[PDB]
Amino acid sequence: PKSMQCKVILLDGSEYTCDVEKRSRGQVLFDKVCEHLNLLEKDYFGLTYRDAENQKNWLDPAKEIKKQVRSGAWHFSFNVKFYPPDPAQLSEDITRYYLCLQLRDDIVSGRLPCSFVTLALLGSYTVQSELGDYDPDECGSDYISEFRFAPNHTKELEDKVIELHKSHRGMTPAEAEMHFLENAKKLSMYGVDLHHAKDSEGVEIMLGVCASGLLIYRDRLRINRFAWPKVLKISYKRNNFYIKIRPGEFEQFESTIGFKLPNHRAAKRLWKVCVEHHTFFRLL
Ligand SMILES: COCC(=O)Nc1ccccc1
Repeated sequence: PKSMQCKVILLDGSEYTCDVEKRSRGQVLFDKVCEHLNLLEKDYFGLTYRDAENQKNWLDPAKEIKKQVRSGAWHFSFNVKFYPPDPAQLSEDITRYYLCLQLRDDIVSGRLPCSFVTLALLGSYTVQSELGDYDPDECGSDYISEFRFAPNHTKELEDKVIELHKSHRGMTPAEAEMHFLENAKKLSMYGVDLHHAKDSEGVEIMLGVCASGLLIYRDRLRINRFAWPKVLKISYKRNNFYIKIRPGEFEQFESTIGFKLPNHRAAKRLWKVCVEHHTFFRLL
């Protein structure tokens, strides 16, 4: 029974290696990674792989691994797939821990924009969680943390992390992680999966896919928001992505909004993430 070596980048940046039968479905590998991580609330998470074109794709747990990675290496990342709107409602601290690690990468990467003060506050909770109570013995007037807090680090940001860290004395790791999440969850790009697209006139837009629904970022003076309930139907054909929007009360007919994606694979990928978000956040 022939087995393929899988390499998974975990949210702490370490590498997990395991083997699965070469005809294995994605769920088989995912179950192994989640067991390794002692993760029970698995529904929020998934594995990604970098495709031929080099884009992030979700590994479909229901399909053969080989029919997804195709010509590529069996290399994956472990990631948050569905960002919970209220992390306080997750049943386990370890779930909230993996969500914090994902969000720290969201922030450092610049996928999750954040004010100076929120960067310093989130950083202060990470330090409290990981080192515990503020100790002046480590932190002199020239201190720079090993922790990556932001896309661009400044001495003034390092100083503000320390100032707030001092205020958190006696906070446990679970308590600091929950405070991290109460702040992170309010950020306007929290849990927003962004896709480049063109509108029906060819104007460059971004489509964001989140728990609540669909966002169309046009010019920042107008952002169109479609709550999942207002979305009747989702579809792709060629390089196009279509959404059907319900008639307001007393209107005879749904409206159609069409978008042009870079290529057919980018259209299918947006369609599948919308279907999965719609299903997940209809049930949650
Ligand atoms: C405070 O809400 C921020 C937001 O963008 N909400 C939303 C996003 C997509 C559809 C409907 C609502």
